[PDB]
Formats: sequence, C-alpha cells, structure tokens
Amino acid sequence: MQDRMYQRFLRQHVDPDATGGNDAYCNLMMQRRKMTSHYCKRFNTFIHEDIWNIRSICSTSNIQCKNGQMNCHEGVVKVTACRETGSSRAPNCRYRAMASTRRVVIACEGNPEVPVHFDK
Repeated sequence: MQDRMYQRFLRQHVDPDATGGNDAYCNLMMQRRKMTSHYCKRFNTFIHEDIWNIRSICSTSNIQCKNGQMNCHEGVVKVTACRETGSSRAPNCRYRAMASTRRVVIACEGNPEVPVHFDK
C-alpha cells in the first residue's frame, strides 16, 4: 500500500510532459486523472518534472511534516495549480490554472523511499 499510494500521487500530481498550464490544461487534466468523476476537487497541484527528478527529493534532508512526522522533504519544482472557478458545477467541472516554479514539500514512505503524500 506504500506503493499504491505512490501511484495515487503520480496520478494526481505528476505530468512531466506538460510545460506549464493554462485553464484548459486543468479542465482536461483534472478530468483525465479522475478527480472530477463524482465531484470537482477544490484544488490540485500538478508537478512538471520527470518522475525520477522528483523521487530524488526523498533523498534531500528530512524536515518535519505539518503533522509532526519527520519524513517530509522540500524542493523547488515547476507546477500548475488547478483551483475550482466557482462558476463550475458538477460533474462539468471548471478550473483556473496557476503556473509557477515554487517550493513543495512531500512525504516519502517505503523502501526505497518513494513519494506518497503532498504536504505543501
């Protein structure tokens, strides 16, 4: 289940291919990665880095998670932040994109340590 969570993370948060994001990117991606299937997910972040580029953050120095756990790691990546427009209803969900290179923090579990949870 360490792994199955890792898969869930990849699905929900990783698109290496996409460069940056516009509004139509989100609309498409949120639907494709199965986050509008029933209800529109308020807010989601997509990381635009290669999968291995990311897993490498699990080998940067540890820091303390929001929840007090010590398995969090920080790094600087390109992302698209998808936030729900409000003028969206379900399941015809609609989003406003926000591209930026920014700091992120991810929990890493398992052996080897793989990313399983987005903290910030």
